[PDB]
Amino acid sequence: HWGYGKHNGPEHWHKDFPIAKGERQSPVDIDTHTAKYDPSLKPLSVSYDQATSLRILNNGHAFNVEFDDSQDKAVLKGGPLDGTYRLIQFHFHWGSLDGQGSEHTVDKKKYAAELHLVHWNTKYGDFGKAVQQPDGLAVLGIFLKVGSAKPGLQKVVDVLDSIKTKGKSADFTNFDPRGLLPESLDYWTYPGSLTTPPLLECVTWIVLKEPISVSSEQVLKFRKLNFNGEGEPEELMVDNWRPAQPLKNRQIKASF
Ligand SMILES: CCN[C@H]1C[C@H](C)S(=O)(=O)c2sc(S(N)(=O)=O)cc21
Ligand SMILES: [Zn+2]
Repeated sequence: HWGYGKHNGPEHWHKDFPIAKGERQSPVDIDTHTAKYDPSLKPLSVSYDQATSLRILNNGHAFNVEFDDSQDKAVLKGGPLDGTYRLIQFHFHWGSLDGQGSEHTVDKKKYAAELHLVHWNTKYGDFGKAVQQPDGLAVLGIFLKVGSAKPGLQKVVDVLDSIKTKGKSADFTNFDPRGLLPESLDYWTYPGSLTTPPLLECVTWIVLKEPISVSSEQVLKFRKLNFNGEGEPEELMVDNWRPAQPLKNRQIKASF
């Protein structure tokens, strides 16, 4: 089934998911000299003070930190969005080496990793309904570069040893996602898709301009995770990123 290796990787996904060759696929390269500054674009409103994290899980493709989304606790509003989008989970994509790992690129520059905070439009009532709609999800993407340690990331790094292999999960309460935000919330936005199967074209992408920095030893611990389940041959979970897709009939807008 799908993965990131030679035999089941991104170049093969269209055989099982024909929308892989669709008109609003993600990620894309953001060319900064062609993005249009749009003065109509409102500031983002990130209200994460009431976030309740529950669990961290290795799902064989990345690891997800899951949030309670039964009520409007942690939400995203404003920017290009109409309505309220609830945070349900975040995960990362990263590389085997510091010069690759992000899915979006900026003037073809690749970063060491990319954080995706996934939110769904509450007017559709549940998550499963929201992914079937063109404005169902909003994903906030943040680039990670290697430099100084990010204090707010260390609790995540410390629990990775307990979810080394696919299917493992651990309780992960009281984690505050505000510790993962850059100082500035300036952004680019465009209409796109999920970057993994099922590749549904339901996402409004909001990619922040400012990277956060993490240390070398923090990103090193991501690279020790396993794609495989326990008792199977070890394959290190690295390079779980999709390459940039054609922009086609789309415009990237900048808030700045
Ligand atoms: C491993 C499958 N992950 C898929 C399906 C999940 C149900 S989701 O939350 O819709 C989601 S969000 C993204 S991404 N990389 O575009 O942010 C990929 C996925
Ligand atoms: Zn992602």
